[PDB]
Amino acid sequence: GLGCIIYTVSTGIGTWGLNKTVGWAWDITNFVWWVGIGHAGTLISAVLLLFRQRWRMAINRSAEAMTIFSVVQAGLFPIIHMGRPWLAYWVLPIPNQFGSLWVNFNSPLLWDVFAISTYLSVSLVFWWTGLLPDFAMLRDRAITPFNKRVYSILSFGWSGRAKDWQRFEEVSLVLAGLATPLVLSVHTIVSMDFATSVIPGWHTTIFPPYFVAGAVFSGFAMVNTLLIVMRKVSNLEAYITLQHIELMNIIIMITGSIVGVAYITELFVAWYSGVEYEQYAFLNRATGPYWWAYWSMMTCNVFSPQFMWFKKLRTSIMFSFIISIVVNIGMWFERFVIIVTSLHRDYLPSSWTMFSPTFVDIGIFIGTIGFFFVLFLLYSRTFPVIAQAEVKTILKGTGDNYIRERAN
Amino acid sequence: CEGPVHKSIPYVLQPEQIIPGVADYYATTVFDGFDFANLLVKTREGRPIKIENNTIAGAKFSANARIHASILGLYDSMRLKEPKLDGKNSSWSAVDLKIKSSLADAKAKGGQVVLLTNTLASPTTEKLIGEFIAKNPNAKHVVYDAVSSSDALDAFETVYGERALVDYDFSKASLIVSVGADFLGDWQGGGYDAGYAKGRIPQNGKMSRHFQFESNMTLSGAAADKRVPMTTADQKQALVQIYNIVVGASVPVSLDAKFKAEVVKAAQQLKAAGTKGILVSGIEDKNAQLLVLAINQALASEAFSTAGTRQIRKGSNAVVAQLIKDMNAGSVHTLIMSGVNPVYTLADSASFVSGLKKVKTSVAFSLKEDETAAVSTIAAAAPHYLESWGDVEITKGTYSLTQPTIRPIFDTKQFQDVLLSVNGTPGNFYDYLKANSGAIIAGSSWNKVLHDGIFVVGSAALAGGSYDFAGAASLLSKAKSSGELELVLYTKTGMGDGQHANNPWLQEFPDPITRVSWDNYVTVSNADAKKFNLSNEIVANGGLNGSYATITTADGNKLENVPVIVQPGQAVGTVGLAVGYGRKAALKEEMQVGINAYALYKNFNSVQSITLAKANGEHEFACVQGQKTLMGRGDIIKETTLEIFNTQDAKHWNEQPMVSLDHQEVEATTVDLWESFDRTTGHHFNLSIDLNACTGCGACVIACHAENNVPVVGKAEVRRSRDMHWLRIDRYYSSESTFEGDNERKEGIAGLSSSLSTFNEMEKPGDNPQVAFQPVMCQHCNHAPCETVCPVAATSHGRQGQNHMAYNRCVGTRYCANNCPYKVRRFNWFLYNKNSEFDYHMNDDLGRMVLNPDVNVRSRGVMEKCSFCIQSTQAVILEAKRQGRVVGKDEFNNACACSAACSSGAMVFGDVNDKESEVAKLAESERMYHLLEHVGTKPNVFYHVKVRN
Amino acid sequence: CHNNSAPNYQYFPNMYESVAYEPYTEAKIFKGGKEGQLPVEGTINRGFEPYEYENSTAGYELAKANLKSPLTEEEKNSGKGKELFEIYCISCHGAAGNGKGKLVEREKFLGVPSYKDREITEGSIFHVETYGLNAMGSHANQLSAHERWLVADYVLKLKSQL
Amino acid sequence: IQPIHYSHKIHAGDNEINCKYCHSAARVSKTAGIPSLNVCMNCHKNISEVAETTATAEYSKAFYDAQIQKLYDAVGWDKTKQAYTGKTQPVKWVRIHNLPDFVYFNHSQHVSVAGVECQTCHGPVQEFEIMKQYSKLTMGWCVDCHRKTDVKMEGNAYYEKIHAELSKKYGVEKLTAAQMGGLECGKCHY
Ligand code: HEC
Ligand code: HEC
Ligand code: HEC
Ligand code: HEC
Ligand code: HEC
Ligand code: HEC
Ligand SMILES: *C(=O)CCCCCCCCC
Ligand code: SF4
Ligand code: F3S
Repeated sequence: GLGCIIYTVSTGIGTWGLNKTVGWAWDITNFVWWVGIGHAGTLISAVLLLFRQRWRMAINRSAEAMTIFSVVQAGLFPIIHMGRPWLAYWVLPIPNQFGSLWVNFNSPLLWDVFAISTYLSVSLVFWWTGLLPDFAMLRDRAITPFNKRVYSILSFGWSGRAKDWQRFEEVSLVLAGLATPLVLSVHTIVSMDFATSVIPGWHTTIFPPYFVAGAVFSGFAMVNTLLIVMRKVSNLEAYITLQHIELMNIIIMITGSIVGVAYITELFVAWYSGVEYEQYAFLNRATGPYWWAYWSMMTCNVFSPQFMWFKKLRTSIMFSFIISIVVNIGMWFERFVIIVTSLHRDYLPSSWTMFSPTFVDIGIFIGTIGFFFVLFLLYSRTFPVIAQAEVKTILKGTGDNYIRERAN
Repeated sequence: CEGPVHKSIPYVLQPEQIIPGVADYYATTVFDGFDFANLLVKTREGRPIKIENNTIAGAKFSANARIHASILGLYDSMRLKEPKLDGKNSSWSAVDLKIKSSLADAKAKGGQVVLLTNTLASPTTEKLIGEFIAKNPNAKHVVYDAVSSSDALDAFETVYGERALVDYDFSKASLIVSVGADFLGDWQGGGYDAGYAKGRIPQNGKMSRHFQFESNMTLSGAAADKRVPMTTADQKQALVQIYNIVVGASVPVSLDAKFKAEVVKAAQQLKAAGTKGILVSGIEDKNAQLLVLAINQALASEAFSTAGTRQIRKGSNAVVAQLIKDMNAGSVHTLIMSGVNPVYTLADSASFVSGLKKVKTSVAFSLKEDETAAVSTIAAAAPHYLESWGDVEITKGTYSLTQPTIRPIFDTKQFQDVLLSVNGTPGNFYDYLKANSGAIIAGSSWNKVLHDGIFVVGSAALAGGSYDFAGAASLLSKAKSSGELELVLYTKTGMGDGQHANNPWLQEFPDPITRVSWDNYVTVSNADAKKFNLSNEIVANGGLNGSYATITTADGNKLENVPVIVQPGQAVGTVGLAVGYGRKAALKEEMQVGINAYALYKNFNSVQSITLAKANGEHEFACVQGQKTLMGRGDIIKETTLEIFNTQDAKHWNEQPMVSLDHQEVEATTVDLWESFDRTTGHHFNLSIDLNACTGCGACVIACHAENNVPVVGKAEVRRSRDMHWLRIDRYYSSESTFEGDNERKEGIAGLSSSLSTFNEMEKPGDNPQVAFQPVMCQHCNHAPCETVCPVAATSHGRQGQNHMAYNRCVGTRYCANNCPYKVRRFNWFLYNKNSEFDYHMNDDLGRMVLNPDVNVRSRGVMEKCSFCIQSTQAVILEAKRQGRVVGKDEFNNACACSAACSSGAMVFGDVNDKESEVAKLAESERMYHLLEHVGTKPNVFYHVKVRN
Repeated sequence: CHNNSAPNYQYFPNMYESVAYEPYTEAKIFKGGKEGQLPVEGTINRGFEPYEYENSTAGYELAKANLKSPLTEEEKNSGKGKELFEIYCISCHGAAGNGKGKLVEREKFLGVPSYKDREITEGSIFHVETYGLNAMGSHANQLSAHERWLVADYVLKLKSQL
Repeated sequence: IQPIHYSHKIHAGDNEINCKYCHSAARVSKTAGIPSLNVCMNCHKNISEVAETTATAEYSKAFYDAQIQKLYDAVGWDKTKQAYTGKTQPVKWVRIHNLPDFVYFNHSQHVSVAGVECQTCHGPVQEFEIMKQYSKLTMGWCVDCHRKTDVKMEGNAYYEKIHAELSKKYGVEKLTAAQMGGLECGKCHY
């Protein structure tokens, strides 16, 4: 993948399958797809916290890994697609020799720079702070002088004390409070790249909450597949139970129905509206050269979350593993369809065209997938996958020993 | 990197006429045997750049697109830099001695000497040729045309007495009846654009309507009000039917009843418009041409006159045939030719070559070692127009001079200089011209003639006479050849003949009708396509593919042609075929593209009987435009009829969009949450298209790509629909024969079961639809969506009202190509400047002189856009500020070449706050109209209305 | 690091050097090494007429006799004729005086006369101002054909004050 | 290092040759170019040697006399019989002021229209033995000198519609940059 990136940066964007009509496709498509994935961890560790959801304690740590290794993937596309990326530093409002030449502050592309760079920055210190009592439990093993040194450096001087824990708890409460607003506002700023346009099929007001609901939906679908294989490879199935799996399935079901409502909302309004251009855009999606993208997208998003109403399907690690994978396919098309079907058909029939990607568009995407797994796979062999400070506060409150004691 | 060292070289001896940084203009003319014009050459400190039009009281022949792109032939590195003799590089003294000694031998033996040329309308060149003949006892001078018109010449000669063409004035007639005319094309050196367009403007309740009868489909058909598909066997009968009505006569015309239903109507109307009508026809038969003369005399119309005949076409298909025969039959000595290319243009060139094998001392003058330069004795290196001296008489009453603008690049020698040296006349052709200039110029010699470019000469009408036209009518009506499928050969606006075989601007320039580039093709109607199973299709990458086909004729065939199924293209039973692409000598394989078809021009006839068969494979096309039809979007091209224009209020034909307020309606332009900026003082600009004057707007494209240094992209990278053009001409067909028929199917619609089928049928254009053109460029908006989203702030607006595009902060995050709803914004993808993937004129060192130094050349990743003419209007304000004046009325209009180079008065540029300009009188009109007012973007370019009837 | 006897370093010179042909630089393809190729002899551009009197001793006094000023009274009384004398003429001839200048004080080269000594008409300035009389040069390279007549009216006003 | 040792100090500073004489194209064209070798002869037909009170501690008389002869080899002048020969070679000067070719600066409407003194853009040129670039030309010196200057509206009749207006309405005089519109990305580099 790196080879493909270098090639297209050094030889030209024209090596991609982009058109004079369709300026965006697969580059920003994959950008927003990775961004959507990287909201799962910030929900699990902040929203479930705010709603006192005890079961999150066995997930939080791996959920954080999911965002720090996916936001990073997304961060490549804002640079790679640029025409002259070595001049990217001009995006920042830095005093200079051009008569203090500045940037404007009206474009959502700039808003996105602030949204993504601060989203990542804040989440990095959040999950890192939570590692202090877990690295402490590894430096105290010190099986080799090398590892001894490593964990004595990775951990700070965290001698767990009354006062230290008191402050620790308060910090995590504050950051969770700040994190939920970031989850919403960051994806909303991304959403406004299309909502603020003049293009029929893009201009709307539903996107700011709509894309967010989709982000939750696709994010949890991803997380659920890794937890399913994790609990067998790492042998941590005593911590990741069927109740954790079932609850993940329930949440996915809920947000799936929200997305469904938004689909019928757009169709109603399109009919209700007297604008021919908006109505034609929806007709193009229903019937046109990309009909298969639209209908396969709808098939996945409409029916997949509805199987969860049946307990016999919901309470099945086999069935839910498969469905969780399917959801990500449908959501990739969700992003693809909106961008492409709205550009190859618009104002002035003479400008109507098609679109087909090239091997270097495909290759870069493959590269980001490969990199994701390199980072995540290495993570699983060096980091404490389950927070000890968290689990040990619930071991007495819940578990198949103490409950039996309470019953007799 | 250290950054290079720049040096500067002043003159040892500086000439008075040259000032560094100051452009100079020269008055020259052009005539290459096919195209002709009066023009100005803008030059730099030593060299010519973009061609301008000469309008000093002789603005009769403006330059076309082919002429505008002709500058590339000057700076073509693939030119014969040195003359050759017997295949080897030689001196001109060797050439001179060879020719002189062969002439001496021909005289001694009593042989044949023949000079070949093409329509040298030149008093002094013709005189010089006459002197050659006077000195040489056995010299014949013969004229050879590629595309011939000798039938028209014979008809005129035998009535009035000379071989010349009638220069019709289309602005002095109300009814135009055209039978195979194509006067807006290359018909007789078509320069009738302005004349036609002038009568298409509804100044009052008047408008000249046009009746088109034709087999093919052309621009005059698209610009017609009525169009009747008709084969050549029907057209001849229709002409006689017209004759019988205008001229009372009884000739037994055999013609289809449905055709008679329209032919009779047109003829009766033509007859009614006495002195205000015109019959024009392009039937290759002297008898048909004679009937046209008879009818126009009967009409006695203002458009018909012999006072100023056209001297441009003076060939003969009988003389040329005799020449060819004699070369093979008898013994022909030294033959010298200039600008003549029988091998490749002559259908019988195989016999011509066998004739060449029997002659001695073949001398050919050219720019390239072409197919005839190859089969010859002496390859002479000719100069390229701007490297030579001359004089041209286009019409009967005019005289003009041609100045060289650049000193000879290569080792060339003028044809006339050669004639002078063999005649024994001292000096050169320039001196010869000086000596013979006083014979015509009664005024000041050079100072008032070379300076201005032209000289006016009086003339008089030709006497007519008695002639049995009734006999001719019966001969035409008796004439009949009704068989099977036939084809008609034609020329293009981008490809007149083989003088632009390797011209990248004309190769890239897309066809104004079919919207394709870099290739030849065959035009087949859809009714025929269904019989031959031929077709075209849009593929996944956006371009076009199509089937192959074979054309078979009597004793011959082509075996591989590329058909394009143009629905109304052919009437029925006919095939269109462009002629003039298959060249192979002295050019690169990137330019060796297309089909010649001259081999099918048997006996110089454009109409041939053929058999069409389907081939095996599939061809890929570099097609520019995708969709053929207009979806019923009346908010793009608004059209109406003349009686509606005259009797109904603007609310019924030019209606603007309304928006609801407090239960009230108001013009959409009044709704605005923001505040406007003050552009009431200081030169607010606009730009004005009227759709009636838009015939094809052909030469408006090439002039805009002349300053702005837009690079040339090959067949691939345009095949993927990724080309670079700043302004474009559109092409919108219809379904069910009208544009109002594509607004009755749409407004009458049902719910979701019929609307999935009507919108899928409205992209298949029906038989014989209506055509409409529309020029689309970047109208510089005021609430511009392309502005607000640029993160690096490379775009902004001025007080004048442009859209300023900086090429510096544009770090190519490609947003602003998306929020343009008109979507005219061209990102560049590769580096087009100096790499070997693009081996066009931007690469080589000799061909980087067309590029003007005032506009920068883009590299990679930056977008470009059809800006207003900033690099001219910043100089018009400059030249009006140093003097201490106010800018004049028509001074902004003459500088911006988007408007100052179009043929008709379609494009109008200028000021608005000046209330006495040409724009301010057009903006206050009942046809005031913008594209997409419901978007609310406030454009600065407004179209009017099509007012067809 | 930046030196002063050589130009400074640059960061990605995208559009710095030229693809087109700016006027005075050096190239390779042309006839000489220059970029300022000479126009062809005998041609006439738009807005210029050739001077029809040849060089001295046969065309000098023929220009002195019958040759007039094609100006108007609106342009003579503008003050622009004085400003051209302030630039191109004080270095040898005097500003208000005649012959005193700036360079016969410094004694760099001698032999500049006054305007009382030689009788000069309004057409005899224009023949000398384009060709020079044995120690002057062609100032046609510097001034334009509209502007040599603006100088000639000012020199006649300088002789009348002497 | 120029190939000749030309001195702007003796010519423009000690002899008081006026500044527009050699550089003559500043009034009309946008390139106030290097003076051609015809201006190097009409003053130097009568000046063969230099002086005796001009050679310095660094530069001698014989250094100047053997280098003014190099001007005679470029044109073809001969000292002996006072006549042109027929052998010419131009002088390859080194250009020290450069801008990239997206900008559009024009000396003509920027010296003749706006009456700027000829030392406030290129420095005190008459006190230089060899030529030196004085200002930095980097995009924030073009803007800064437009902030603090005035357009000349007294003489030009092009400004009669604008200057007679807004003295009744808004104000007496306006700056160049933020009032006439001289800070827009299409007026300087298009
Ligand atoms: C120094 C090179 C001079 C410059 C600069 C100008 N003039 Fe001159 N001029 C100069 C000399 C040495 C002479 C006399 C030469 C001789 O052989 O006698 C002149 C002469 C004239 C004359 C008189 C001509 C005549 O026929 O008598 C005139 C009217 C004149 N010069 C005008 C003139 C103008 C208008 C100038 C500014 C463009 C100018 N001179 C400059 C030396 C020099
Ligand atoms: C002839 C006697 C001159 C006078 C009067 C002025 N200049 Fe000059 N200039 C002259 C020459 C022969 C050259 C060539 C280069 C060199 O170093 O000799 C120049 C050059 C310049 C330049 C720099 C050119 C560049 O490429 O950057 C400048 C900026 C310049 N000259 C300015 C200038 C000024 C301000 C003058 C009036 C005081 C002036 N010149 C007069 C010759 C002559
Ligand atoms: C081309 C450069 C020019 C032109 C336009 C002028 N002169 Fe000069 N000059 C020239 C050279 C190569 C030299 C010697 C090198 C140096 O730097 O001095 C000179 C020198 C002189 C001198 C002699 C200095 C002395 O007196 O010691 C004088 C006097 C002089 N130049 C005068 C002069 C005048 C009046 C000119 C007309 C404007 C002029 N120069 C132009 C070459 C060149
Ligand atoms: C006296 C005449 C002046 C005036 C008032 C200014 N300059 Fe210009 N300058 C001058 C010369 C003889 C040259 C060399 C010509 C060349 O082409 O190199 C220059 C050069 C420049 C340049 C470089 C040319 C370019 O980039 O195209 C620039 C830029 C430049 N000078 C700028 C400039 C400005 C801003 C001035 C303020 C009024 C200015 N000059 C004045 C001589 C003279
Ligand atoms: C960079 C090159 C410079 C520099 C250093 C200066 N100027 Fe300006 N200037 C420049 C451009 C590209 C333009 C054209 C802008 C336009 O057409 O609006 C100008 C223009 C002016 C003007 C207006 C002229 C007019 O009245 O039409 C004035 C006045 C002016 N410049 C003045 C000025 C002064 C005093 C400077 C300090 C020496 C100066 N300029 C520098 C580019 C550049
Ligand atoms: C809008 C933003 C503008 C404005 C209105 C002007 N400039 Fe220009 N300019 C601008 C950029 C981003 C750059 C640098 C591009 C790069 O690749 O370096 C420039 C550059 C210049 C330069 C060259 C500076 C250098 O070489 O370091 C000059 C000189 C310059 N600009 C002059 C100039 C003038 C006269 C303008 C009219 C006021 C002007 N700039 C406007 C962006 C913008
Ligand atoms: C030319 O080779 C010099 C290039 C200078 C580059 C400056 C880089 C500064 C640190 C990123
Ligand atoms: S038309 Fe397109 S390019 Fe021109 S201003 Fe409007 S949006 Fe920008
Ligand atoms: S939005 Fe801006 S960076 Fe370039 S691609 Fe368009 S001008």
